[PDB]
Amino acid sequence: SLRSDLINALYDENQKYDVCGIISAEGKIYPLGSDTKVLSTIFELFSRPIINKIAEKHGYIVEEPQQNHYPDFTLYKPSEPNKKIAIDIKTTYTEKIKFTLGGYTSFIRNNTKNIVYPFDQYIAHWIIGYVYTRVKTYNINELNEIPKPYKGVKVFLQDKWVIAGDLAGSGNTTNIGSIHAHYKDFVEGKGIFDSEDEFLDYWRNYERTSQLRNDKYNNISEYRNWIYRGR
Amino acid sequence: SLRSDLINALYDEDVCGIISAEGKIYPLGSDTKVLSTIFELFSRPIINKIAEKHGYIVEEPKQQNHYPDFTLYKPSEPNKKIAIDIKTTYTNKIKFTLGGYTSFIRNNTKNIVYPFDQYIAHWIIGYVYTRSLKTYNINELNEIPKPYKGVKVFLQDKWVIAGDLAGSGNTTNIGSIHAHYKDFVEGKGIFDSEDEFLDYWRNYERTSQLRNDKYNNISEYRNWIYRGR
DNA sequence: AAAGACTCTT
DNA sequence: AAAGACTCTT
Repeated sequence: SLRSDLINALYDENQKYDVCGIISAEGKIYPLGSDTKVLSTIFELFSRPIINKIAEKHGYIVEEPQQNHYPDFTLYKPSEPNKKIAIDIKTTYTEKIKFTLGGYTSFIRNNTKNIVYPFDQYIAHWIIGYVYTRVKTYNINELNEIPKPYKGVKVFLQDKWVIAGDLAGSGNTTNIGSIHAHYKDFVEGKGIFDSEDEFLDYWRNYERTSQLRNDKYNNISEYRNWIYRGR
Repeated sequence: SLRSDLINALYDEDVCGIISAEGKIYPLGSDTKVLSTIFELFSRPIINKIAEKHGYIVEEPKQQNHYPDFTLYKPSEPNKKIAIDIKTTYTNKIKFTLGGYTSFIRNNTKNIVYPFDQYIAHWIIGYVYTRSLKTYNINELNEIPKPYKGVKVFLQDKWVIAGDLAGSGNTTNIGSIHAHYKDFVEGKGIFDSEDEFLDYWRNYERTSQLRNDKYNNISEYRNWIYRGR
């Protein structure tokens, strides 16, 4: 399937590749820095052509956002527009890890807010997650010598709702937080939500601050009880 | 000086993709986070070359989310550190986000590599740029499409280009003047001094509600001082 | 505008 | 944890 093929390609490319730095048209190479801000960018650029190849193979068109719009890549067959696939690349570093899974006050609450296509046209939302362990200009003949700012990159592909957690991933920027677990748990899909509907309902009614949440719910246990009693 | 040399190097120093150890090149994306990341990596070598030529050591933050991108200083003079931050924006009159107003400018030790008081200068290296799903090999360098048509750069003291309107809301950033590249280069700001720049931002209220009863721009701030703050 | 969209630390 | 640190658009 598109998913299995996508997973295998990312898994493969990541085994046989290491990004060294940026290159100028005159062939000078510039090394990478340690800021995850740098790596997120590097992993997004590194993923682009792979997603595109696998997609094209399966008859899917790919569209990128325009600024501030989810998702990184929108896939769909020309014949079935109403059945889009949204893929977003998330990065974190290292042990348990956690990801910020996007805002909970935009498209999940307002169909056309900050999203490339209306939210209801997407049938799937995948997360490609990259996990890396944190660790002069160069010429082409030196690519092997350039030091990298990371080690042991792991990648996984999973449904957003499946790895979504019950605690916010950011305060002021109101992001959904992922489960806090090991990489294996992400691959296996050992989350907390029972369905994508439960995921969407929980995050659609989550209050922005703990003060507001004290009266409603702060975690999945409390949410289910609140549901049991009539909301 | 270190400043004139840095400025000359910057003007002197076209990135077209990321390169793997195995020689495969991946093109640049249009994404905003992309170019700022690119311009910061491009600047590092320049900064380090010039600094070292002047006896300065360069340090980058170890913890993320700590200002500034580059801290320069001579081990002999530790209270004369210089801060350099790279800022990026695009064109198709520009404007920059110049950092937060609720962190280190209000709290000496907050989100900064060294206490605010040890820095005698805060420079901004501003990059302005006018805005392929395949890989390439080293031999095709000349054919890789770039996502920007031109780039301009400048070095200027932070206070000189600072404006009176916030650069962002929820992320409480200082807004720069809203002018042409030329003005930034020359330093055609609004604040009389760095001391006034600092006072305005240390007392700036977060929301328009809190602000309307105090000050929302330079004139209102000057009146607020007359009134006895 | 002014406010709120788009990974990490303490 | 929850809250608040780190360029663009509505």
